[PDB]
Amino acid sequence: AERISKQSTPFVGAQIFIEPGQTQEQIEQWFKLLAESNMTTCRIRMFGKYMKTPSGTYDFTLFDRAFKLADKYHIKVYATLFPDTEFTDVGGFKFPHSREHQKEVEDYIKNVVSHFSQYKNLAAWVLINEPGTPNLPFNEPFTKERFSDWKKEHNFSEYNEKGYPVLNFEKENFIIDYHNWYLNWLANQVRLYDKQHDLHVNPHNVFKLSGLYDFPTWRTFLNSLGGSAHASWHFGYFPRKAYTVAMSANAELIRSGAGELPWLMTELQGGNNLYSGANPLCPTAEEIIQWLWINFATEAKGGIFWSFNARSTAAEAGEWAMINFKNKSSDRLIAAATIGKFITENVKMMSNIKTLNSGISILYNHESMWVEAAQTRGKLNGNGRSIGAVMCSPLSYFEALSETGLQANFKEIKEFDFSLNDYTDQVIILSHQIALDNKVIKQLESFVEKGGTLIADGLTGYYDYQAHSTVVSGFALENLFGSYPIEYKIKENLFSLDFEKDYKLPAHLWKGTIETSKATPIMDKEGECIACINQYGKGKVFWIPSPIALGARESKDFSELSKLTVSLLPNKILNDNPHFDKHYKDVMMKSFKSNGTMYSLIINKSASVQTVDIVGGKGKAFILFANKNAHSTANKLTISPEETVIIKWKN
Amino acid sequence: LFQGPAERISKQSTPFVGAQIFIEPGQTQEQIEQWFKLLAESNMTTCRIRMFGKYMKTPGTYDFTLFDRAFKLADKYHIKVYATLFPDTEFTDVGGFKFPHSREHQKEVEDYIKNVVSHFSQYKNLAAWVLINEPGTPNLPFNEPFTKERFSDWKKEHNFSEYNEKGYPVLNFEKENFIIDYHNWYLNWLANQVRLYDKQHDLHVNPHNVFKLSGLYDFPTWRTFLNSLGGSAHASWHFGYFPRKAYTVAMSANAELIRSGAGELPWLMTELQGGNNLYSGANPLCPTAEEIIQWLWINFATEAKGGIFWSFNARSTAAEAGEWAMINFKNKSSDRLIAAATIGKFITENVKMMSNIKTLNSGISILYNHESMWVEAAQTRGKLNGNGRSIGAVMCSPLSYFEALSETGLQANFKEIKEFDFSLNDYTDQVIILSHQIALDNKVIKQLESFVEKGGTLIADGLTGYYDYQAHSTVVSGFALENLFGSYPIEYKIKENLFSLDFEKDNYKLPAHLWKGTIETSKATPIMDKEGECIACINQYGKGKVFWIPSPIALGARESKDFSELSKLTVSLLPNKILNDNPHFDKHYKDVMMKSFKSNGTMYSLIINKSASVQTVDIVGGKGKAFILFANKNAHSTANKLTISPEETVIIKWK
Amino acid sequence: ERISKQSTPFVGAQIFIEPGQTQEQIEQWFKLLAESNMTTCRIRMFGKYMKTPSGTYDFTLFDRAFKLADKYHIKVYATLFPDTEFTDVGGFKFPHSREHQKEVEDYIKNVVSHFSQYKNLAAWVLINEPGTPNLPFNEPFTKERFSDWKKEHNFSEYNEKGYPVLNFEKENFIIDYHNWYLNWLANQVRLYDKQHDLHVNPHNVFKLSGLYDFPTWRTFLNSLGGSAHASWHFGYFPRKAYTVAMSANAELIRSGAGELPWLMTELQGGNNLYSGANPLCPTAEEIIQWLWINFATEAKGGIFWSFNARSTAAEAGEWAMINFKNKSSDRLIAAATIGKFITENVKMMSNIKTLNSGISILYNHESMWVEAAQTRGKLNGNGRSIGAVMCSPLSYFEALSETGLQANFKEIKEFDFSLNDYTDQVIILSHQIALDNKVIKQLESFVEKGGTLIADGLTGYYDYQAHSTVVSGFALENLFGSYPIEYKIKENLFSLDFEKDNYKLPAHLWKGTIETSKATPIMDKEGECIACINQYGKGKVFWIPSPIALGARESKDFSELSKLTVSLLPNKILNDNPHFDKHYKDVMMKSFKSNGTMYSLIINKSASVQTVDIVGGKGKAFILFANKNAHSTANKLTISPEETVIIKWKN
Ligand SMILES: *[C@H]1[C@H]([NH3+])[C@H](CO)[C@@H](O)[C@H](O)[C@@H]1O
Ligand SMILES: *[C@H]1[C@H]([NH3+])[C@H](CO)[C@@H](O)[C@H](O)[C@@H]1O
Ligand SMILES: *[C@H]1[C@H]([NH3+])[C@H](CO)[C@@H](O)[C@H](O)[C@@H]1O
Ligand SMILES: [Cl-]
Ligand SMILES: [Cl-]
Ligand SMILES: [Cl-]
Repeated sequence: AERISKQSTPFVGAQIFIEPGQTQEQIEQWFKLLAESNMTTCRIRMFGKYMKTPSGTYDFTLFDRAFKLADKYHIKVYATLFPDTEFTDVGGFKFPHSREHQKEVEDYIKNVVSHFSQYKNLAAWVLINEPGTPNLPFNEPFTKERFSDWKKEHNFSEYNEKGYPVLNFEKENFIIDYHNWYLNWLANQVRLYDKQHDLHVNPHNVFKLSGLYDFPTWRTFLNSLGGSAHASWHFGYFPRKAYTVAMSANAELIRSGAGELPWLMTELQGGNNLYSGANPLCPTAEEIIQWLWINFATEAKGGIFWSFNARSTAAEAGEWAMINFKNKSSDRLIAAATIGKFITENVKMMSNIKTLNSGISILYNHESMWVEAAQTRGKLNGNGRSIGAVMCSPLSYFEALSETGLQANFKEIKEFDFSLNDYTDQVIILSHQIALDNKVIKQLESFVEKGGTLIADGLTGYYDYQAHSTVVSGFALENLFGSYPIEYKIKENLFSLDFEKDYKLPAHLWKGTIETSKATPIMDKEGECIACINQYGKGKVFWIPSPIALGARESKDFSELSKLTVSLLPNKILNDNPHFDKHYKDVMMKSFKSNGTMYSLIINKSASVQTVDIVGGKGKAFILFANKNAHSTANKLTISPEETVIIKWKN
Repeated sequence: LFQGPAERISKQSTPFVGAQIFIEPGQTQEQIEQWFKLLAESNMTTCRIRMFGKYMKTPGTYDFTLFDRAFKLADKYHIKVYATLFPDTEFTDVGGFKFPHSREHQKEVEDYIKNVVSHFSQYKNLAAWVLINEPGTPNLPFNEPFTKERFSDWKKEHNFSEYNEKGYPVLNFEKENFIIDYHNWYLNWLANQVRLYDKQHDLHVNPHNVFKLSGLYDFPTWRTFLNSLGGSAHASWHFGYFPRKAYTVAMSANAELIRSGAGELPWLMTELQGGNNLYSGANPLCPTAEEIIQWLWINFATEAKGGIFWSFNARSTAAEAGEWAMINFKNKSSDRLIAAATIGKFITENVKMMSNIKTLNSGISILYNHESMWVEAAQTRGKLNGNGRSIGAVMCSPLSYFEALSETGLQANFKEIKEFDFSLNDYTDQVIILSHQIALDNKVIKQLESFVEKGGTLIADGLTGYYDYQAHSTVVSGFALENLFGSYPIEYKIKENLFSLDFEKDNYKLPAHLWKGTIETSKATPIMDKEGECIACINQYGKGKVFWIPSPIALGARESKDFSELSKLTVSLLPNKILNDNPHFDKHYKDVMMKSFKSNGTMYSLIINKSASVQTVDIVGGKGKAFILFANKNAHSTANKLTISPEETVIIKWK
Repeated sequence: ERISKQSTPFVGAQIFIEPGQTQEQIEQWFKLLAESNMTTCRIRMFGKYMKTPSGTYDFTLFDRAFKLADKYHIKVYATLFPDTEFTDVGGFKFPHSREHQKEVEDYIKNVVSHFSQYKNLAAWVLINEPGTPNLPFNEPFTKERFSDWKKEHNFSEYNEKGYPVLNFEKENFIIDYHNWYLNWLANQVRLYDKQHDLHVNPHNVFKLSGLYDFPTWRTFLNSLGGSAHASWHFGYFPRKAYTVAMSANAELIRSGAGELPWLMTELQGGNNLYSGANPLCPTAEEIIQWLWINFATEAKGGIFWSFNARSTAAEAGEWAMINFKNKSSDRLIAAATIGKFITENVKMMSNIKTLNSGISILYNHESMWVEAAQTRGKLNGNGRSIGAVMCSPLSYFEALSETGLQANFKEIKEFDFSLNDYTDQVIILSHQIALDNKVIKQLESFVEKGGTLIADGLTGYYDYQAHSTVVSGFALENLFGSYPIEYKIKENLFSLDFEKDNYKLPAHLWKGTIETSKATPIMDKEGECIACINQYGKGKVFWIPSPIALGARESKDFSELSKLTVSLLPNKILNDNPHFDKHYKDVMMKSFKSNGTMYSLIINKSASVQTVDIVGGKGKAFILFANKNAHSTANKLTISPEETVIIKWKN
């Protein structure tokens, strides 16, 4: 069996939806067109329901038929373990209902892995479709008992070391461990019967569910990390014109979770929402090209569209499909096929992509999300006093950097390597990460001391991991920030921070004021201290405790956040990295390397032709890919609305 | 002419204006008599009385005194009585329970019916038993043991497979099919209970909120045990899909829907809004005098044998205290009772005309089906965002065609598909509109094929035929309507709530809602858009034609608040016979309606102006010269050009 | 000291005591509290922070605070707060069970026996914020109480005339239950301490007044308190009208107090981060506005929640008057100027008596209870929603404030109907939809003896059993000399245009038409009778059954309601009371006396400097207090935006 690696040739693929009632002739027609569309790979939901016989035997006929047709057309198969469940359960159950249900899942895995492991075109086992749920079944006896046991095996005090009352977030910490346990158990079950094939899983809705996911632990039992990134389900924090930024951030978040493992996008939106989806659309041909290039530029080893063909009955009947109702190519399949073709014509380049890390890392942590949920009491008013602000804030910095043509990592804090001796020319952005503990503050102190630049806005560091505010009891970040908070004063959803001898930064909801000791104060036109720069060892801290990233989001203008961030970056980042000479609204660029050669991905999401002046790095623009005849004069790229451009930098 | 001295309602009965007389303890003889006196002097012949079990129960005997007093005063003033069976229930239960709570409760209802029917059947002024007030509820009591057991029994008596004949997974809509049968069962049982003690009087029932609850109602089965079909059509409860200026269209569609359900049975509007919402109602108003006249004429023009207003007098305590009443707090006439009285007077002065009304059927039938509503509910997961991806699109779509036709002065039927007669040999000059009827089975497609083959015109827009009755999409597995449509769907692509379909020829633009459908023609003639995609087709099929446009253009007209393009398109697809034989407008008129009817050979037209300004409407088609028989604001006509004032109702007699 | 109507008013603040705080921080709070001219603190006596493992009480944490309060001559309001979940911010309102009642008995024994011994104990607060909309009917203690209460009451389903009735068993039980538990808490405290003032702080009074029988509470209290938080309680008002909100809240508590002194136990001292329904940070200007409105309305104190902040989870670092360095915000500096003013004007400030104009705006429990039943709990902010029966009188109150006229705001049972003369007294019953025969007789007596009655909206539509006499035989026909004909629903906003071409009154939702017998009809331009004046004995009735107060609210314009009301007032009120020569949008004035000397409080909440012409009473304006250099020429006051002015009337 071929094992996926960081050197694998990336593929374009699609879900092949198999259910009873389909004919041999239609299934073969799908695989034939899939092969002719320069797609190498399919994914198949191995429905327990469509293998169970009245007598309790497994009948594999329906899936044998699909596997054999895949083999005939040289299509490899991601096989999703999907035990028997209600027809109306679109996504699948996330945990066993009971010990008896766990034994049924054991029996399902034994039967399905023993049989289908024998196919030479099996590429991977997907352990579970879309692990993680917002609504965890605490009512079910399996989960209820696990939670009880877990609580008794942990020693939690109602008071901290200094004697203050604490929250311990038992539920949230259990949920991490519970996901870790069940996925690890699924991996172990598959490994009883098959030690040959890649294990894969697709975390989903990552801007909401990242607080469920311990990706470092998952690396211990996976061969690749996947992802669902559906424009109609997962990008609600963005307008459609910014699904570029959404896909880029989703790619960076999975990339970070993957660490040393290769990653691929297991599930992308391939077609139309009729009745399904939260933010329904039909992806344009242009969007299909944009999403594949963003993922490959971000080291994805694959892009699998849900779906090639449609479900026939009830939920998503005739929805999501890349083929039309005559089983011929939509403009979406035609577009995906040009990327498959491009890969086969540029194998060495496409097989060795490494994202050009600017040195900027935007960090989020589970605990800021958990404290936000407790403090907002689950309010959904889309603002700082609602669930989502601790993710929308870093996503806004990410967007501002994208509109500057700068790559940024998007990482959980435990995925950042704090063990290096030098962080010269490395930048951490902590945007409204409202919960930081002593351990992480010490890591941040080390990082800055050794040359790191730390940018902190919003209520970053207001609470610890027990929702205790050191801002009240004795500020844990006083040392690093060389300053102390004075007040937060709530304002409108959108106000202006007007710096002395003007920046006018858009700010959201709260004005923070500080007192500097070691730091240099920055004053506003009202004579209040609203920010500071602390020189700490070899590094610097910029602290502005008003939410200026959420301000940029609220004002729908990232230009001031771009200019401010650029002015704080070490010169080395601006000299070594291709970026825009200025901020461009609704334009993104990210750069990658493949065997020594540097490339740039440019996408224009504005309503008009843009001329983007690319500066930094070395080389002359050669246009390798452009779906609307983009042209460059020196390093000035003229790019049409919705166009995707790959520049190869020659020399 | 054997089972009763009781007058039995017929399609030949003289229509009446009437009102609820609300009877509760605490009222005096003097006030009740004053109500019946004024009711009689307002040219009303009929009242309806809720026979509250609560106000007859003694510390277990029945005391009938409170209702005897009302029946005797009704009799004294020659007022006939619709008596509503309303068993004992909480004072706070405004509308009444819809089903027994338990086997023990069913026995209490049996005892209630025995006592009340045995006693009040003896009054010579009893016109009808209303079996239940407003059968049907959105929120069915599945948690109560009587319903839970009935559902369990019904499930064990039905054999459902999880797969169809081709092997595909299916939904079976057990809940929805049970609910139809459960309503059928309980109403039939109520009819049987009444018939144990009285075989002389008309059985009546008033289905309500029909644009939402039609999926609960099997009117063909109800005909089996009713003598007349009723209806509640309240401007404050039932017309949420319409602005107030289109309550004319709402009432006309509600009348057509009940008319269709009635079939051979006479029908009447059991419950119309007679007065003011204080705290009650979803879309509160006080009907204008003009609105009262509009609603009575729309119903009579649509073959109603009665209009009964809720209410003559008001409830006194809590819910709807001093609300809904046609009389003011001094028990004298509001402008609403004075207006209703002019229609009562008109009827007594034109008995033969008013007793024999038959709606002039244009030949256009707008069809809805239970199953499109049920599949919509499952697919939209009960979303209430008032659009294609919400509950109500499958009804708002046909209602939009209906509105477009009303603004063209054309009658259209509004019928459940099982109420349409598919058994005829000729459908020349007949038109079916299937607007966003997303669920169609093989049986109905065969009926539609027969209909078109024999000369029928089929107009289909939106996602009509996307699913079958098991929510299986033949669009995915093998399109069941390919033969009839002479074409095949290619894609739906979601767009904004309002977009334009830009036709390749003639620079022609249709408002469309939410989804753009593209097709491939085989036998049909393709119609292309400016982007070179096929968006519609005309299939010639035997003697008939099919127009198919799988974008929602009716919902597009609704979203744009403009039915003028939908009017022009529909008119251009009608057989010439419909335009030549039927009075209609020479063009589309925004916020004007006309419907025509016949009575013993003579043709009439009803015209209502709901616009802000005086309109001159050019009436064309049929034969005759306009004579203005009824006009509440001095309408005048020159030849067949009618000048009609805002909120005016006009009846033209064609000489 | 025992509090009296002659006590010197104080400024004070909550001192929030929890484990983890140091001696040094607590002392620093009391030191700054003393230096801020604050004499009083309030301390939550958390049962949780006195319970030891063994069930003994350890008082150490509160001893430390009491002793530091004593050292700085700070008196203490001690709040009885039994053991409860850390997450319970406001405290439980009733015992959970008979066993929990015994724990509360033991808590009171231990805490009152111990802390009664401190010489700086000013008051026991029996319970923090009595009243909850949602009573725990599920819990056995409340379930049994309701069962017992129901068996002790005989309710008939019909009235005397035979009509069906509602009896509001739940609402009547809830009044009696609050009466019972507070009385029981008072009796428990009195078992161990007969020396100290008993106090309680009713809250959210514009919503919870239907829970509160203040006349009964007088029997076991020495003072009535109040929570009046801008972020929780003033939802019916924009921020620019929090002056009117505080004035109405002060009047409502003052009325409940009767002969008892009252003080505002809980005012907003600082910032909402995540807490509050209508979040803000009070301005310095707002702090001064609220203290003066309360003192002008006879308050013996203003206690801010809070001096210092909670440290963990709910309201962590929120509400505090001190900043995170434990120094003065502009809010503490502002509060300190009022403390200083009091020490420099002891005799004036100790003897304040509100100058009663003679205008009383009456609300009743029963209008609120019938509204809840008729609106079925709808929250659409209009006549068909919960809150109209309170927003309506609050709108008259606002119109009178913008005329510079004091008005009482009273529950109908708090109005003295037993006098022989009501010459030059005015009652406004605005949309008080429920009136019984007893109250109609009191209103007949009041008008007969010279009273002026103003009734708008659906006043008197129902009786106390939600039976409408408008339908069965109008109970107010005699007093009104007229009969309702119809209500007709209209738009949210329409105009009642009087035929005499004077008044064009904004009206909300319903147009009422009437038939006059004894009364003089007032016709509108459409030829309908919309109002009347009835001469009844020596008094007059103005009846307009359209909601013109809710009309003024909906139009955000109280000017026509002001002019109409002024034209109906007895001459004596206009001659004897300082008021404005005309209506001033977003300006308030209320007047008070201290011994013989008359004063006026003027606040400008408009965006611009106003010149207000004060007329009525006697004297020349001398500016005693002004925080933005107000000046007067004769009796014309020039007052800046957000400025508070006290005028002393010299002669
Ligand atoms: C992912 C995605 N959610 C599809 C479209 O909603 C769904 O049908 C499948 O269950 C995939 O897991
Ligand atoms: C019909 C209608 N719902 C009336 C107004 O709400 C009501 O009083 C009656 O109970 C009928 O339900
Ligand atoms: C009063 C007020 N509700 C405070 C602020 O929300 C709260 O912390 C206190 O518990 C008091 O209830
Ligand atoms: Cl899958
Ligand atoms: Cl009835
Ligand atoms: Cl307290």
